[PDB]
Amino acid sequence: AVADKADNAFMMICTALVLFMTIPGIALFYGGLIRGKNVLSMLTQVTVTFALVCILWVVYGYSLASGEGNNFFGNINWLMLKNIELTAVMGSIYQYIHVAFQGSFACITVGLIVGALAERIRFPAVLIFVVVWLTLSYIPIAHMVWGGGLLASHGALDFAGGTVVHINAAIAGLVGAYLIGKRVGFGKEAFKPHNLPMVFTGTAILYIGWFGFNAGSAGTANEIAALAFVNTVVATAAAILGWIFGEWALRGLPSLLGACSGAIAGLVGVTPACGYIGVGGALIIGVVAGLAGLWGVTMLKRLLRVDDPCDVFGVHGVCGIVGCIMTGIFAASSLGGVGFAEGVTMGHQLLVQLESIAITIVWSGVVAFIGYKLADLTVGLRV
Amino acid sequence: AVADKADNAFMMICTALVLFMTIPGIALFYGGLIRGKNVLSMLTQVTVTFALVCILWVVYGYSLASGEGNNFFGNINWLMLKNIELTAVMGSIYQYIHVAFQGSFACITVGLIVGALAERIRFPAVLIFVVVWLTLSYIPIAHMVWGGGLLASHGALDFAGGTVVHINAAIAGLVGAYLIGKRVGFGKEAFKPHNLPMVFTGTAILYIGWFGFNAGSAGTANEIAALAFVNTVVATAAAILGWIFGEWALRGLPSLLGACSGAIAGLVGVTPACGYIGVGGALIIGVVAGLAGLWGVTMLKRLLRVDDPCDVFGVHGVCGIVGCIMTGIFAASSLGGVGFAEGVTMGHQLLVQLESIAITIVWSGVVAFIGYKLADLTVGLRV
Amino acid sequence: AVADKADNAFMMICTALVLFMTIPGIALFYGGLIRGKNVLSMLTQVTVTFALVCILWVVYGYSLASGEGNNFFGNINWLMLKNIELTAVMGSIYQYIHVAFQGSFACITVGLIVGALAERIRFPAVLIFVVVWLTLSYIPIAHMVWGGGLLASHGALDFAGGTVVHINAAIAGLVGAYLIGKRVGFGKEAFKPHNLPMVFTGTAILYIGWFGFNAGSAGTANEIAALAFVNTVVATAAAILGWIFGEWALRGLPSLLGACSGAIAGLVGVTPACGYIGVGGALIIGVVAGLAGLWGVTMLKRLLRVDDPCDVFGVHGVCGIVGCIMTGIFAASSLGGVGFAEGVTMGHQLLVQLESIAITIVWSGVVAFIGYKLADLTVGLRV
Ligand SMILES: CCCCCCCCO[C@@H]1O[C@H](CO)[C@@H](O)[C@H](O)[C@H]1O
Ligand SMILES: CCCCCCCCO[C@@H]1O[C@H](CO)[C@@H](O)[C@H](O)[C@H]1O
Ligand SMILES: CCCCCCCCO[C@@H]1O[C@H](CO)[C@@H](O)[C@H](O)[C@H]1O
Ligand SMILES: [N+]
Ligand SMILES: [N+]
Ligand SMILES: [N+]
Ligand SMILES: [N]
Ligand SMILES: [N]
Ligand SMILES: [N]
Ligand SMILES: [N]
Ligand SMILES: [N]
Ligand SMILES: [N]
Ligand SMILES: [N]
Ligand SMILES: [N]
Ligand SMILES: [N]
Repeated sequence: AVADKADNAFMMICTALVLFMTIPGIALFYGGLIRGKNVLSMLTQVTVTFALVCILWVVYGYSLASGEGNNFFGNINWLMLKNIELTAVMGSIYQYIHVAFQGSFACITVGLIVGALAERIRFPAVLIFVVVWLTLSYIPIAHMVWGGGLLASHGALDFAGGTVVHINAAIAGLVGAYLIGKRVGFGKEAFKPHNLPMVFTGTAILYIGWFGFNAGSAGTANEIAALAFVNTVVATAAAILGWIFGEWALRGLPSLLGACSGAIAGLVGVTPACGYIGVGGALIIGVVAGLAGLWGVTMLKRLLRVDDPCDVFGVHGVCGIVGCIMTGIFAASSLGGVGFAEGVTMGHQLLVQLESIAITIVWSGVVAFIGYKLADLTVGLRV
Repeated sequence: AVADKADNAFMMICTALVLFMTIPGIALFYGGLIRGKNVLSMLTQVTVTFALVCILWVVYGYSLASGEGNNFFGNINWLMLKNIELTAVMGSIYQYIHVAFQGSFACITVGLIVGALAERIRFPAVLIFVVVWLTLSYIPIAHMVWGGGLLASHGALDFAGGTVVHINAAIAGLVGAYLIGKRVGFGKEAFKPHNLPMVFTGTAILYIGWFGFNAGSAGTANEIAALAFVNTVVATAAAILGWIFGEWALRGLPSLLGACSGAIAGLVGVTPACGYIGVGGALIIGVVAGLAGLWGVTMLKRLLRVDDPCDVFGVHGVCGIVGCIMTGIFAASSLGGVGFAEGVTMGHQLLVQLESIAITIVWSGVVAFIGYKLADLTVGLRV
Repeated sequence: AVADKADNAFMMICTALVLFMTIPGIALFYGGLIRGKNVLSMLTQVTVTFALVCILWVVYGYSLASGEGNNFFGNINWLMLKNIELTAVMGSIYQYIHVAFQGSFACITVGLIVGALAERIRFPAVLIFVVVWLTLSYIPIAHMVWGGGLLASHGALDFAGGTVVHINAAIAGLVGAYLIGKRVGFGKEAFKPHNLPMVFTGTAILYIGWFGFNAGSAGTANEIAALAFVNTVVATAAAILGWIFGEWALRGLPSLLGACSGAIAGLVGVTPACGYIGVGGALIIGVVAGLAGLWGVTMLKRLLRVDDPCDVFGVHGVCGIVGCIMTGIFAASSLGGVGFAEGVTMGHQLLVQLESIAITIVWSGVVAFIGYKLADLTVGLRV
């Protein structure tokens, strides 16, 4: 095929926006959630694992995620992008841009994990973990969903990565939280309000970059990109309002963290759905996702009983699951969505969504466990 | 018509840039201008009213602002974007992108108001105010200028919103300042220097997003976008220099706040003008706007006698008026501008600009008064 | 020729990204490296000199840098962009966009100098310095490399400005450091860790803007833009890892500043190379550049023996030189690069790179000396 320069332009900018979500979006986001004394370490781990992901992605991750192979992984014919002509076209853009855009997703996924857990994990251990989990969870799941693998073959709908990014990372992060203890200092049982403007700023950068993430997942500056863009605006706004409404009812007042969490919740919830649903579905998914995220972090507080940056994973995990399921509903044309595929009914699609969720949770959780254990066994996990 | 993917790409990115102006640009900007103790509240109000604006815009604001109707408002045929095919084209882009781009303008306009006043207005009251003022001031004025309404019909020149955004918001904000008192704590009579890097960072984000705002108002990545882009660079720079020059003359030294205010002043002043003037006109408008903004905040200090975030409205209001008037001059071809419309002379155009200004000020000020009073009467305005 | 709207769109967004590198990228970057008490001053100087550069660029810099003239400067036929029709096309974009994109490079180059030195230079003096050095170093060197001048005529390879931006600025900054003393307060001999998140955030913004810088230097959203984009990702990541590896070996632990410095090092090192090399060359240049930057700042510490923001110039200078030389190697097709030009062998190309480096260092250093001395003689350099 031949590249469309408009799509090339679009997709390079969307990739820059997705990179912005990690560098510095997620780092600032967690920077506002952890104690001053660990912020330096976290920023270093986020930056160094970002770099590591970037390199592993071009060395082999792109080939194994996006190369044709089997249901679970691709191939090694594109190691260091060998055999990719610079003018090769994937879709309607140069394949190199596709490489970069997909790599950026690997980065924010790993950033979501590392930003939360960095303060409790030894530096060499996080490096080992990322290698293991990027290689054996991110890459196969990305293959499965976006590389023509198992889940794509079953017709799972996941426009921009409710599974590959958010649930995948949430389970890995929650496994890390489970395996790696953290001493909560006296007086540090709740997030420090002084640092919450950094959480806001990170949320804002995540939101703006997420337009690259969601709209860019169209692969072209077309009407699906445009729909994904509008639905990102709408779901995020609806989830901010749903979360703050729920919080105002539960607690009697909105909070900044509630507003930011609601934003993330709608962004996560609409991620799988955004190119497949209408704007009404986006509104409803955003409201539900904001309320579900508030429920999820509320349940995690019952478990953890302190504020912890790993609470983020409750939002990514619960809202990723909610948005993946709700996609199976609101993709219906009767609700203004695109379409199910041939032969597919809503109930079928819902089962496929559930299957995709379950596979992602087990796959990621198993690989994460292995990667933490390997790190533990070789260098020691815990700070 | 058919969409141009280059314009689609351009316009989705410009919309992301405009959203960036609110989230987090204007929030950081005001975060540096208010006291630590109110920053949390302000960020919450900015984020929640942002969300509210986003939802009201898709529910009805787009239809009433941009639908065809009468001189003051459009219609309700596009409620929740019903009847808009995803492949509908407006101009040379998908209509959904137009929806999003226009919504982003509503958001930064409301953010300008809320960021300043949040610290003095009860949360439920700001929500009521935004509903009232978005619905009855923003939407009709946007209709009037960009939806084929009264001011467009009179040939008002306003490329990117000297009226719809800056004067509109400045009057609403100044009415709020007038109606809502604020106790100035001892020792807090001047902006805290420690927090001014946040003002800088917000100004910077407002500046970069403003390229989406001004150039995006061309609706296409053409030579008018390019002119608007260059004139944004030039007017902003010229106003930074004009403000700092005036400050250096008035006070004996430049200041960071002066530099940032000068940036805003040129951005605001060039907003109505940027697609219609030549680069020389942009330079002159920027210098004048920087000096006029310095004059305006100087006059507001005589009234307020303390530093207050509502001083921002002096810049938006004075520089919006100055840029709207100066557009009526520098749009002339003899000064390197585009053009007046058929039959139009400079003096005629100036009257039309003045008329547009006067209408915007009264309309916004009246609706703002009503929205504050309704809030007051129902939930209470004042913190 | 006729403009391609995709390229117009691309290039306006890339220009916004490059502007973002200065406003606020480099300001935040240095804001984290200098003492609280000087940050205000530095931000003011960065913002005001930014504005000055923007205006001088449209008044004459664009014409003298990009107009056809001689080996060292162009002409004055495009003063205030006169004689440029708004629909004039340069390459495949409107010439006005070219103006803006090139101006943005002038801005980040000057920001690199000013951000470092602002805290030690009087305000009027920095203004004089910028006028002199922009006019007599930046503009001629930009002419020389990108305006068809001496270095372009010799076939120097410099895709995005290893010479024009990084070495040029590094020598000017190092001359400033040499000529302008700075009292290091007691207790302030090392960068304050508390402020390093701002260094991270500035690095992040520099990184994301650098996609506009490097990919935008293709002048079109084509496969060279795409290659430049991927190589920016890869070289930056490789240099983060090379620096942190070197640091971990030298010091026993990675640091946040090391990670950020490594990012800058790969960004600088890949700047001249990014459109001419393959992704393997980018990886190798990034590793080498990260290690070379670590060596360079290590040598500057031996000279300075304190942490100082001018240490940045060791990275820009050393890594700019390394990347310019390495471009002469990795541009070879045998290493996956583009190409040398007709008749050119690697050894020839290396000599040309060395020549370009030497000329840039002497030219910039001489003009910088003159500009500092003129400032000193007229208003006084030192705070
Ligand atoms: C993404 C941010 C992650 C942690 C989210 C914190 C959100 C606010 O925190 C949550 O507020 C709720 C009610 O206001 C409570 O019910 C939850 O237990 C509490 O953790
Ligand atoms: C957009 C920022 C809004 C408040 C603007 C503060 C700008 C600096 O503040 C202003 O400085 C002037 C001279 O230096 C004085 O003449 C004004 O009274 C003072 O308010
Ligand atoms: C671009 C940032 C500029 C100053 C760079 C500081 C980078 C970290 O600082 C450097 O760390 C090295 C080993 O860790 C030492 O060998 C150097 O002497 C030290 O200056
Ligand atoms: N995607
Ligand atoms: N507009
Ligand atoms: N360039
Ligand atoms: N995320
Ligand atoms: N994400
Ligand atoms: N997030
Ligand atoms: N603004
Ligand atoms: N704006
Ligand atoms: N602003
Ligand atoms: N840079
Ligand atoms: N740069
Ligand atoms: N930098």
